[PDB]
Amino acid sequence: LPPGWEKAMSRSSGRVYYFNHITNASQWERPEPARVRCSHLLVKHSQSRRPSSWRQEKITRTKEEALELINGYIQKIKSGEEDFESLASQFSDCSSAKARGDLGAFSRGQMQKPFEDASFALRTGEMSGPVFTDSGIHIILRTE
Ligand SMILES: CN(CCO)c1ccccn1
Ligand SMILES: CN(CCO)c1ccccn1
Repeated sequence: LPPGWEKAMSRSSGRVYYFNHITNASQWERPEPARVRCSHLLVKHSQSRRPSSWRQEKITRTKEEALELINGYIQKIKSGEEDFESLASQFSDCSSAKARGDLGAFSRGQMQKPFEDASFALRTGEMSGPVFTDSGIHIILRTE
């Protein structure tokens, strides 16, 4: 299986699925360059390195509450009810919200390590599950 993937069993359905422990992605179907380009949606919490953003001068939500927000955004993106870029522009606690979450292209050794590892393990067009860094919890979309 591709880098980071394992088989798992659904508890509710009992059907086999696949999980990536580097990107925290999960899917039903059976699934390196110098640079990648990614967008992200960041939800900060009270233990972020800087608990403030353009949305909120004092970020007060707990880590648990931020993960619930991330999970809900992932649900709406996967259902097609909302687009990643729309949710990033509206709700990302990163200044890159103004650019639909786009961070541009980057190499290894620039970003926070868990973010970097998830970005390089995604395939082009693929999106992560919740990725935890010192900034908060991220949804990552690899665009190039
Ligand atoms: C302590 N809890 C709740 C118990 O499962 C957290 C904390 C951070 C993220 C998710 N759950
Ligand atoms: C990639 N960044 C900086 C990262 O915080 C952008 C992009 C567009 C607008 C503002 N910041």
